[PDB]
Amino acid sequence: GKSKKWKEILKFPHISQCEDLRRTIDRDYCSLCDKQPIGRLLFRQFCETRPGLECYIQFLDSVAEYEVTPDEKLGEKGKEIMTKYLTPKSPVFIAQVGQDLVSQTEEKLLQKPCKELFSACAQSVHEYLRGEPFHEYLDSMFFDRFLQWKWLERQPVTKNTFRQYRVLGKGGFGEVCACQVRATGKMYACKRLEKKRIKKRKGESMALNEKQILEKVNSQFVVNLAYAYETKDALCLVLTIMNGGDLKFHIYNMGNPGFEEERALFYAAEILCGLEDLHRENTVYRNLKPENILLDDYGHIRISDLGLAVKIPEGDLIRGRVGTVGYMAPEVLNNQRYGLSPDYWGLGCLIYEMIEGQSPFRGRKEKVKREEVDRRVLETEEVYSHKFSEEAKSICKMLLTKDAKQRLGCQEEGAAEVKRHPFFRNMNFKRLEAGMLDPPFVPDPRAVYCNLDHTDDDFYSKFSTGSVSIPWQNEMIETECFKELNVFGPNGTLPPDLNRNHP
Ligand SMILES: Cc1[nH]c(/C=C2\C(=O)N=C3CC=C(C(=O)N[C@H](C)c4ccccc4)C=C32)c(C)c1C(=O)NC[C@@H](O)C1CCOCC1
Repeated sequence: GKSKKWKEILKFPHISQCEDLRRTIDRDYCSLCDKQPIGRLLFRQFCETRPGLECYIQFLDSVAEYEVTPDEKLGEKGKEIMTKYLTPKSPVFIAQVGQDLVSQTEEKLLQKPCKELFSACAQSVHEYLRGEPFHEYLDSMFFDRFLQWKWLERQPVTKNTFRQYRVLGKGGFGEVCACQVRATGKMYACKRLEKKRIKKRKGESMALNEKQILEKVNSQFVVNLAYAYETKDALCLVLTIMNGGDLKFHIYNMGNPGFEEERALFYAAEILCGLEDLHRENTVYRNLKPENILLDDYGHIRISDLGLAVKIPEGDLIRGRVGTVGYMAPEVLNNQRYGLSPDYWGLGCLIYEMIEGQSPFRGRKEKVKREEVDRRVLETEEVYSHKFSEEAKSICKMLLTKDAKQRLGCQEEGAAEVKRHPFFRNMNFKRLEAGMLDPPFVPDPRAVYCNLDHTDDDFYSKFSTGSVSIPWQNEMIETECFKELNVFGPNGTLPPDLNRNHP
């Protein structure tokens, strides 16, 4: 699906074009060698040349595999890492973790193993690469190549960059599309926001608020922002495409209604990880309802529709009676100053509704007024059935605690208090965050579930910021544009584009 001549659109600039990039990029090791996908790869590729550095990359890979190994096979995997990397006689031995560190970790294996047994060594290893190897990579052809990729990353994005397809739904301020990048062929989802409608309503602040929240979140379980460009007559937001339908459809149309507890467990775990990633940016979602939880092609879920989401200043609370009837926490209904607590209430609503096949305060076959629904939320205790295990009852009623001060996860411990709950006792969040747990339902690939003012000029300039860095680099990797273009000279020589001699 890559546009003919995509190798020209993504043609590397000559390294002489990136001098202004060199003198402005902050040389942070974590960002340049880990956070940014292409930087991580290029730094890993730099270590692939040195024999002394090669060993340290293989070890970190094996530690990553140890973290997600089943508990019954930790001692097995653990011993393998010792007799390969931590033995002084090995051909590929880690020398920078002092002998006074190898002898320590050799003891944790003399007892029941923990999945973080190698965290001390991995951090020691990183502190070594953080110094001499990193600064040598900065003066290497691979960091010059990184700059070339950054140069491309910053190129202007317009409509020309994309190839609009069918309308994949609509909302309250525009429609959705099936974006495709012509150069890479990766599918996306637009969120068109017609300029006429946003100016008339005076909601420019909410448009940028959403785009900036979507841009700062980098979760596997929340819709991510890849591009933000402006078209004549609209402001677009290019988001993760989700083709598996929403969770409301699967609860009520595919369901009993409702799911088996173990299946609801899986979706709850991923929704909780999404909420945790949002809360890292002290951002409250406030729109948690089954139809906003979408499924992708693999069966995993992401939180969508962040239009009612707000970034809370650390140490401050906010007001806002917003959301959907039936899914508003008590502190929200009372128009009080709250923080992240509404989201753990919503989680309770979602777990309950997934298991029971109806909302905890409104019967599926009940005809009630908005006001009676609200009274129940403030006054009535929800009742449970035999569909809920004792653990499921617990987490639900602790998340559905009316008082936001005693509500689960609303303490200073945050979402960690929720992952520790006996309801997730059989859930390994390390393996879930890594994508190694098979979803309970896989959508079929063929399935189909369904004016001239100048002050406005400044608002487009702050919004239409173009490509988002981490998603863009991931796009290049997924589509194998990186593997194909990231070619150097034969036998570790400089290719023409990285040789300052002849442009
Ligand atoms: C293709 C598709 N897109 C979407 C919507 C989204 C998606 O993917 N990612 C985001 C991110 C963020 C949002 C979001 O904020 N919306 C809010 C309310 C909004 C507010 C105001 C204006 C606009 C929107 C929505 C979406 C969905 C739910 C589906 C689906 O499941 N189709 C089933 C089946 O028909 C496909 C079709 C194609 O091929 C066969 C399988």
